[PDB]
Amino acid sequence: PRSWLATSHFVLAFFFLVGHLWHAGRARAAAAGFEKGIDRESEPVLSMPSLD
Amino acid sequence: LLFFFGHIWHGARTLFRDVFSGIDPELSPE
Amino acid sequence: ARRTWLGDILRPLNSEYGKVAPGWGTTPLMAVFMGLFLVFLLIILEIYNSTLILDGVNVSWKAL
Amino acid sequence: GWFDILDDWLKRDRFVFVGWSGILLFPCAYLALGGWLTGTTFVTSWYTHGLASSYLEGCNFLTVAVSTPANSMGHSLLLLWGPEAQGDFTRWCQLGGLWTFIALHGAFGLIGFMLRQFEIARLVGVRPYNAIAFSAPIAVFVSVFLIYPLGQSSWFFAPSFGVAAIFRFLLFFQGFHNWTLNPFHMMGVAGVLGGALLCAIHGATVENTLFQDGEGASTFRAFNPTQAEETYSMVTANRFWSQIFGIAFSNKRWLHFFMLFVPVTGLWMSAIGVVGLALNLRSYDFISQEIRAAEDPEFETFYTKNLLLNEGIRAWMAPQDQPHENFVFPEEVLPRGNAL
Amino acid sequence: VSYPIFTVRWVAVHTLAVPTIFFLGAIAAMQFIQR
Amino acid sequence: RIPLWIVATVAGMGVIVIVGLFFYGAYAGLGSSL
Amino acid sequence: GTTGERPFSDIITSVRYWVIHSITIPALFIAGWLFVSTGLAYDVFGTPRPDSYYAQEQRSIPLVTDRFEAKQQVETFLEQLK
Amino acid sequence: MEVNQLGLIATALFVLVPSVFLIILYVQTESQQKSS
Amino acid sequence: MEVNQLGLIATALFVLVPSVFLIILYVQTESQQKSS
Amino acid sequence: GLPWYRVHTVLINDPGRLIAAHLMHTALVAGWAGSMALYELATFDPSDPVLNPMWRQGMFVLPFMARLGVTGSWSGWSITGETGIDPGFWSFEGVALAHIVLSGLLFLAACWHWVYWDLELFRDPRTGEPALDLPKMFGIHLFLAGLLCFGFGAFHLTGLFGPGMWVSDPYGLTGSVQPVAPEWGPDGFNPYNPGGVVAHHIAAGIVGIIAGLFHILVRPPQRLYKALRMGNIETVLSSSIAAVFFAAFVVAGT
Amino acid sequence: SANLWERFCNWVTSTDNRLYVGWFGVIMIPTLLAATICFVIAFIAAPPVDIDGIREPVSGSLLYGNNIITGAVVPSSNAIGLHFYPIWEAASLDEWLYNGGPYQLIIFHFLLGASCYMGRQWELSYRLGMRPWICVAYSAPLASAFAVFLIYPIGQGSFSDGMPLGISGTFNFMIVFQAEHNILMHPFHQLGVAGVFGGALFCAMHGSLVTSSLIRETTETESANYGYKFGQEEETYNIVAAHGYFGRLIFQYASFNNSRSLHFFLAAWPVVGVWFTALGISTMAFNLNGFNFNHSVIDAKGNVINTWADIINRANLGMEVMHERNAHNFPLDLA
Amino acid sequence: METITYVFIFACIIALFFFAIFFREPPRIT
Amino acid sequence: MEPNPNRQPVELNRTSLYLGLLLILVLALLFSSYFFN
Amino acid sequence: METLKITVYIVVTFFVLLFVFGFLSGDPARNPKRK
Ligand code: CLA
Ligand code: CLA
Ligand code: CLA
Ligand SMILES: C=Cc1c(C)c2cc3nc(c4c5[nH]c(cc6nc(cc1[nH]2)C(C)=C6CC)c(C)c5C(=O)[C@@H]4C(=O)OC)[C@@H](CCC(=O)OC/C=C(\C)CCC[C@H](C)CCC[C@H](C)CCCC(C)C)[C@@H]3C
Ligand SMILES: CCCCCCCCCCCCCCCC(=O)O[C@H](COC(=O)CCCCCCCCCCCC)CO[C@@H]1O[C@@H](CO)[C@H](O)[C@H](O)[C@@H]1O
Ligand SMILES: CC1=C(/C=C/C(C)=C/C=C/C(C)=C/C=C/C=C(C)/C=C/C=C(C)/C=C/C2=C(C)CCCC2(C)C)C(C)(C)CCC1
Ligand SMILES: CC1=C(/C=C/C(C)=C/C=C/C(C)=C/C=C/C=C(C)/C=C/C=C(C)/C=C/C2=C(C)CCCC2(C)C)C(C)(C)CCC1
Ligand SMILES: CC1=C(/C=C/C(C)=C/C=C/C(C)=C/C=C/C=C(C)/C=C/C=C(C)/C=C/C2=C(C)CCCC2(C)C)C(C)(C)CCC1
Ligand SMILES: CCCCCCCCCCCCO[C@@H]1O[C@H](CO)[C@@H](O[C@H]2O[C@H](CO)[C@@H](O)[C@H](O)[C@H]2O)[C@H](O)[C@H]1O
Ligand SMILES: [Fe+2]
Repeated sequence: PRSWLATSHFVLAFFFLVGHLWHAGRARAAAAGFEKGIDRESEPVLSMPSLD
Repeated sequence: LLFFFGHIWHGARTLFRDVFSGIDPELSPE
Repeated sequence: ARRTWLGDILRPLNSEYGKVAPGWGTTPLMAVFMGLFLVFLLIILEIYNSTLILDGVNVSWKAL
Repeated sequence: GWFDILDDWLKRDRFVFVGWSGILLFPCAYLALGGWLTGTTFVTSWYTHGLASSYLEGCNFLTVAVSTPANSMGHSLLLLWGPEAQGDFTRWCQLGGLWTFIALHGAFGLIGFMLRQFEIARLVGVRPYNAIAFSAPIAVFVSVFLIYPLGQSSWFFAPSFGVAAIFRFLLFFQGFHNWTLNPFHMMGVAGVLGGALLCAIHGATVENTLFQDGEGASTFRAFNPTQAEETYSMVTANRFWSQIFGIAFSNKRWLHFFMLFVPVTGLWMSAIGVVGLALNLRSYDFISQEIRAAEDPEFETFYTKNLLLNEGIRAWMAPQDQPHENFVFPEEVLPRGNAL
Repeated sequence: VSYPIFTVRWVAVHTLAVPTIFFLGAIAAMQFIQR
Repeated sequence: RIPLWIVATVAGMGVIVIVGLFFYGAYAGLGSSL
Repeated sequence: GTTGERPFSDIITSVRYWVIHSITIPALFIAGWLFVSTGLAYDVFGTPRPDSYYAQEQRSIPLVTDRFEAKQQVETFLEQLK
Repeated sequence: MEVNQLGLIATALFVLVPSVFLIILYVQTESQQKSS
Repeated sequence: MEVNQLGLIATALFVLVPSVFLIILYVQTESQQKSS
Repeated sequence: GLPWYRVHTVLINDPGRLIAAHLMHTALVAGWAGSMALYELATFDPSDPVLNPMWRQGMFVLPFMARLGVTGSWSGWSITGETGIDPGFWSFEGVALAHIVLSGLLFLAACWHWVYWDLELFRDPRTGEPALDLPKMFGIHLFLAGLLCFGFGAFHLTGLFGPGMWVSDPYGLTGSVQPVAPEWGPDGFNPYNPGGVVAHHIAAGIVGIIAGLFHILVRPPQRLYKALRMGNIETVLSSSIAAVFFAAFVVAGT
Repeated sequence: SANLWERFCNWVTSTDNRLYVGWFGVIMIPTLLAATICFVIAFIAAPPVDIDGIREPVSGSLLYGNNIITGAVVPSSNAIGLHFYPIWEAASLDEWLYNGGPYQLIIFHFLLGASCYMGRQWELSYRLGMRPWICVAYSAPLASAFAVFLIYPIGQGSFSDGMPLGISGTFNFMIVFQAEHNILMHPFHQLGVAGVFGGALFCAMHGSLVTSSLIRETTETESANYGYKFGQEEETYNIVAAHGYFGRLIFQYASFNNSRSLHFFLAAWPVVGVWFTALGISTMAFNLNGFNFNHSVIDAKGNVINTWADIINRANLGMEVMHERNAHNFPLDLA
Repeated sequence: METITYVFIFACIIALFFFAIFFREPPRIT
Repeated sequence: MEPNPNRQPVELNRTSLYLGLLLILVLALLFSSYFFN
Repeated sequence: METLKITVYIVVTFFVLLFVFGFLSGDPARNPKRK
């Protein structure tokens, strides 16, 4: 049982960490508000001093 | 085995020169 | 250009550039020799592979 | 004159294109996938090797296969009507005819399918970097399932068209050829493995650099299948990576060619390597290491370690894996560690 | 529209469909072969 | 006539059966370990 | 782009389709079921029935040992099987 | 260690030679704009 | 013959290296007129 | 800029600088050819053809000169181990020599053809553009090829005019260079019967002579010249590379 | 000023710093430099390390008899197990080296930085206003590096097990793993292979097709690459001509035509697949091994009929037996 | 003598990393 | 002899230089061990 | 050896601090326009 248990839960446990990133990353950009794409008209990058 | 690739490359480059530089801009019925 | 003795004695060879028979010319005769050649190699290939044994042939180091 | 009437027919934009190439691609392809599916469920590998290789015998999806012919067969083509089968289809099945049948038909099937890529490309008017790219797999299959065996004793040593029947081919290699230590296989990996990374880092870069061209969240629709502006921002991407890995693309045309070169090249090196193992011209040992370990019994490197694994893999496997050899290894000969 | 009933594609879709079911039936039959 | 969502599910549950009969075959079958 | 010939979505939905196939499909299924069930399959593909690998003893495998006389060899192998 | 005596050269040339081929091209490229 | 084992390299580099230095310059010179 | 992997494109339409190029490749392969020979002669031990035959000493080119008749050295020893015999000039040293000289001439010739690249014979008379009639070009070469192929089988292998070929017994105990007689029977298709190696170069030589004239005379069906983009030298390259790799796979197998 | 900290936080967060040091990077940077530097030295010079528990020291460094292919940084000792063995816990460096101290230092550090490296791969995107998830695609490799370096040992009870930092010892980890878990026979690895094999397959496709439909904008004597200009306005190839061919190769609907839907399938296939192998190693870490079909297909009398699954196992035993020749005292390998 | 040869090629990759990053041709917007 | 028509200039950018050195040096770190053997 | 343990902790704490605060320093704020 010790195997079955520990095994299943590492899978669940893991995927959830993936899940965490997925949402924490989405909600953290849905807030700044751009989770749907870069604003053609105002690309932040286009207004930043190049590095070369 | 290394010359097979040569054949399949040059061969294809013969029967395809007309496009070697890219597809013909503006097309349809594909 | 630049013609030369050797160059001239040769000119008549590198002269019929685009020259070409009309339509499907000798093509069918070609298709016959090809298919003919093909089967012959298969006869060889299959003798060497011993998938076609013949009287007196025998493919071993044995002979001389 | 009718050639054309035919050509016209063949090159008609049907559901499933056909082509002249198809007059080869389908007769074979099907005929091969067919033989596999057959042998996989009905024919056995008992007279050839000494195992159940099909469903009817009790094997499951993983343990089934169309196992190579007996070693005593040689490199014989095994033509149903040849000296061996003598026309008898059933026996043909028993001596292992179904293997050369699949091998050879599948072979011409890959020739056919490439011609296709070359036929459809010429028609639709695009560059043929997809029939060129496909040379990579021809190399693999043409050297692993054809050249290799032709270099050894018979067909009996070629992969066998089976899931496990392959894992076996893997270990055998590790055990007798010590493949993993071959620079060519290494490149092979470096390419398949990094071709995967490209095929996943690029996919993610595109998806997380998309401009907004829709209102909802499911931005799949925002892409007009019709022309115009790039859908993601190459400029933003190039910036991301360059500050988070120092290097970064900036020429979609080069990026996509690299993506063709990487995985293709690696499977080619992978091939050359095996062409070598056909002649047992392997990369088995490093002499400098052997000489040292022979003299000094306290020298041990992960290298030597692995070499003992091989000795074991051969000693215990060989017997049931090479029946025509009638091997008999008394328990006292079997190399073994302690206890185990 | 007046679509045809027997097309080249039908020839294809059947060459894989017919054998399969034949097999799925054969294979489903083995599940009871024992001893 | 016959809905997609009804042609599907029928066939779907269908294959779940044949593929299940297969999974049963693992035990008892010839490929069993008894 | 160019979308030709009889569509699937429709055909699958067609009452005529099932009329036709609710005969053919199971027909094939029972046709093959008998292929195994009858034991025909065995004989077609020289595949051994659970009771035909080794005759009561011969813990030795019937291994074909030479091309050319390969078949005759297999025959006698089944012979011994009594 | 009993290494292959031609290893030091087989590796040295295998690096320099083609590596130099590239250096030549690159630089000769730059100078098509007087650079270097 | 019991020759110095590093001779084959000491001679190889002593030739290639500076010899390549010159090839680089020369070619990069030619190209300042598109040549090569 | 032209990419590095294309630099050699500058010859796709310079029959002079192409022949110049091709002349340099040949010249190099000869150099190497005799070059190798000498290296091996400078290290091959002839003292024992019983237990220390050429193949134990990693000899690669020496065996090829043996097969066709070169079996001795100006040093007086024989590859079969015969007491003071005497190759003509054609000893292993001679063969190596000949080659070193050939690659010399080829080198020089390769220069002439590079400087003098604009030769009338290279341009289409109808146009002011350079051009090569590949179809007749081929026929001429295949003619010579076969002419030569015939000669090699007829006079060389037969001993009719030249040495023979290395022929041995079933167990490589008595091998030597003897003159072989053609054999048209079916056994001549047995890879182990030398007579087959003779009959082949005699038949395929004639069949090669005939075929040459044909292409020298008959033009390519309109349809085909279009098909296999003739007139484009780069279609010859793909065709040869296909045969060269076919020849290869066959020499590797034998 | 304006309190340096306020300012510091602005540099750390500079959106225009050659290399984006971030908040995550504030760790990634020193952690990776400790690991990378210790690895490089360990690999060049470093005494043999008593990997297994016994006292049969293995040398992995170059100055001790190795070449790039055989050399490696050897795993901390088995006598140490899962115990935390930092430098300050040694009586002397020599002890630390003989017992494999370098390994722990190197992996704990690489795993820490490689994680923040994942976090950093989000921070920058945010700072650049781009969509996130790139860092989620990178969670596959990381997850695999985590499995092999941390999870597998936590299961087996010791860092002595768990892939060693070296080319050949990596092959060792594998050849043994097989014999102990029959991995090739585990669903999760097969999905790993479909992923890695598949991924490559598609990398060639995507790269192939696109290159095959670039719009003619260059001569014959100049790279096709110049036809594109960094940041250029519109697309650089015909995504419709592309589908025009690929669709016809197999069949229309068995093809793509939506760059977004196509590119996602590119990042999902290998990621989802590679995740699994990580879940396989992480799973077989607790001894739920691959499938076992040894002695199935038994015949009418009871004779075992052997299937390929057995030739496999036969070769696996050979591995099981010879591995770690001097480390076993009892019948069963329960460690 | 090998150690040295390996550590060199390595030191080279590492210096080549520096240059490829901090000494590339900046990707200017065109 | 006079000027030759068919005749372009050759080229190789920084990136290629860099990608070459990477390919060379790496092929060298790979094969060097099998050369010393 | 003890001194090395101290140092390291001091060193590790310095960075762990910076990290925790740096995010607490209102990170959400840093971005194009926090809608
Ligand atoms: C029969 C001989 C043959 C000939 C005459 C050609 C001729 C040509 N090839 Mg092809 N090729 C061949 C075989 C041949 N190839 C084979 C077998 C392959 C598969 C590997 C290829 C693959 C190939 C590709 C991928 C390309 C060409 C291109 C070209 C053209 C320009 C070449 C160039 O720029 O080189 C200059 C090359 C270099 C500066 C680098 C050479 C580097 C190698 C690795 C070094 C090896 C060196 C060593 C001395 C060689 C010994 C040879 C060995 C066989 C004995 C030219 C028309 C190019 C083209 O089509 O341009 C538009 C092109 O892109 N070829
Ligand atoms: C002037 C004539 C000449 C002569 C007499 C020789 C003679 C010799 N050469 Mg040299 N060689 C020459 C020119 C010549 N060579 C040139 C110009 C070069 C290039 C620079 C070389 C390069 C060369 C090399 C690299 C080597 C030799 C070797 C040898 C020796 C025998 C090896 C052998 O078996 O080859 C047999 C050759 C063949 C198999 C050629 C036939 C090729 C295929 C089968 C035919 C293709 C035909 C085509 C399809 C047309 C259709 C035909 C039609 C009839 C149907 C032999 C002493 C070898 C040696 O031992 O070195 C000292 C060796 O390794 N030669
Ligand atoms: C047809 C090809 C050929 C063949 C079959 C032989 C065969 C032989 N040679 Mg000769 N040789 C050749 C060409 C050939 N040679 C050439 C062209 C030269 C001039 C350089 C020589 C010079 C030569 C010498 C100086 C000597 C021999 C010797 C020998 C014998 C020993 C074997 C050996 O040396 O293995 C060694 C082979 C290798 C380990 C080479 C493997 C090649 C690697 C894998 C290539 C590098 C990989 C590449 C960079 C990958 C990049 C991939 C890319 C896609 C990114 C053997 C009979 C020896 C002898 O005399 O025997 C007693 C000897 O001393 N040969
Ligand atoms: C891992 C295994 C692997 C598989 C299974 C695979 C499969 C495929 N690749 C294709 C294409 C490609 N693959 C490509 C690159 C690559 N492909 C790779 C790896 C694979 N590629 C790799 C590593 C690369 C390099 C990146 C390219 C560039 C293309 C294509 O353009 C093409 C495509 O269209 O993409 C989707 C498809 C060609 C269809 C065909 O040829 O029909 C004709 C042949 C048939 C039907 C007969 C089968 C022939 C073989 C010899 C017989 C096998 C025998 C049995 C049928 C099966 C064996 C059973 C197993 C249990 C062992 C096919 C789905
Ligand atoms: C000791 C072990 C050795 C390990 C070796 C590891 C090799 C892995 C490196 C990746 C290969 C590059 C593949 C993409 C090619 C490319 O596109 O990058 C090129 C730079 O290439 C190069 O020369 C890259 C040199 C390698 C840089 C190493 C990165 C170090 C990581 C630092 C971590 C920071 C915290 C230049 O970019 C291109 O430049 C132009 C090409 O004409 C176009 O703009 C292209 O689109 C593209 O932008
Ligand atoms: C050999 C041969 C031949 C022929 C034959 C053929 C052509 C056949 C075919 C066959 C076929 C063509 C078959 C098939 C079969 C199939 C099957 C048996 C299938 C199955 C399947 C399954 C079971 C599936 C499942 C699944 C999956 C995979 C995943 C997802 C999910 C599911 C669950 C759905 C001839 C006479 C010429 C000659 C001799 C030889
Ligand atoms: C492939 C596919 C598909 C399919 C699907 C399917 C096939 C499904 C199915 C499904 C099903 C088939 C379902 C079922 C369900 C069920 C449920 C949900 C139930 C519940 C129940 C309960 C709750 C109960 C109770 C009880 C009982 C019964 C008894 C007594 C006791 C008790 C009381 C406990 C689709 C179309 C999507 C599309 C895509 C594809
Ligand atoms: C690394 C390697 C390789 C490669 C190599 C090669 C490719 C080589 C070549 C080589 C060569 C290619 C060589 C050559 C040589 C030559 C020579 C040595 C020449 C000489 C000459 C002379 C001496 C002349 C003289 C003269 C003159 C000018 C005038 C007239 C008179 C006389 C005749 C006196 C292989 C792939 C295998 C593999 C891997 C490794
Ligand atoms: C960014 C670059 C990072 C690089 C990090 C490493 C920097 C230090 C580089 C040191 C280079 C030389 O390193 C030194 O090479 C010589 C060989 O030439 C080795 O010496 C080796 O060969 C000699 C014989 O020639 C043997 O007697 C000796 O026993 C053996 O170990 C030294 O053991 C090694 O320490
Ligand atoms: Fe893309």
